[PDB]
Amino acid sequence: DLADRFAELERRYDARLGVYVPATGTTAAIEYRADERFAFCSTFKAPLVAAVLHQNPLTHLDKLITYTSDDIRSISPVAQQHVQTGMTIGQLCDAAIRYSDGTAANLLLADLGGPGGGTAAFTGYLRSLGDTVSRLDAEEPELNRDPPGDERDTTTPHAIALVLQQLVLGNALPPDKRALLTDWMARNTTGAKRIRAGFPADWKVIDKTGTGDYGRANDIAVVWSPTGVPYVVAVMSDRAGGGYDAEPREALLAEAATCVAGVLA
Ligand SMILES: *C(=O)[C@@H]([C@@H]1N=C(C(=O)O)[C@@H](S[C@@H]2CN[C@H](CNS(N)(=O)=O)C2)[C@@H]1C)[C@@H](C)O
Repeated sequence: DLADRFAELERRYDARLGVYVPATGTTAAIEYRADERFAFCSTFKAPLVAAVLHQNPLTHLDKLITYTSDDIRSISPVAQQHVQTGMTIGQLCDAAIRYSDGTAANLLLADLGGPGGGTAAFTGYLRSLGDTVSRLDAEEPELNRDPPGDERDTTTPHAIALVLQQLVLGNALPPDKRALLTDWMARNTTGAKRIRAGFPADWKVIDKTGTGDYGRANDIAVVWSPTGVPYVVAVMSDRAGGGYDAEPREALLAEAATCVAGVLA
């Protein structure tokens, strides 16, 4: 039983686990705590890049953005190397997705603009995709820090899976912008030990990860079978029982994905 297995994993890792795979032709939806709120963490960067792509001509990607010392306030493996020179919007999108750069996300939020440093417009984008659940309230690093239970900066496995489905598989973006978003997620460097680890090598995996305080570890993916059948997989977890400093546990997501992969194979 799938639900029994997910509950076992929760006891093993002293964690709360959320899983959603939308229904397809012949497979029913997989759901475990799928309508419970979990912090976005860095998973919001996937729809953020889509929002920025949608809002502008494609050659906005070539616009240079400048920033400084006081702009580096969170984990930013790329933006710290380029503070002296600046980064184009395209470079910022690449870094936000592939390295989960926090400063890049902040700069992209500012580019989208409006109240709350871009967070209201970000939420507005999700609303336009029929998501009435998710909300973004703060930027990096505050968005990862809300107490367990707090609804600020949250999505649900269910809501984020439906958003990602429209972005990658549906027609939320035109084909050329859709391909840019897909390729970046395909070239993600942070996801090897999460959903990727649960699926056989001949299945294609594209993803965006999230990690935060209270043992928070997320992964949202689109996967393709060897025969080109796509599936959207959302896995979210936290470990509130360990407090603010609870270690995130990638292995939980890898195990949960393995259980998902077994059903879809
Ligand atoms: C988003 O959730 C934050 C940012 N994103 C992360 C992610 O995994 O999505 C990390 S980035 C980086 C990848 N793992 C590194 C830790 N090294 S370790 N412990 O050996 O795996 C961190 C980071 C939290 C947010 C800052 O934007």
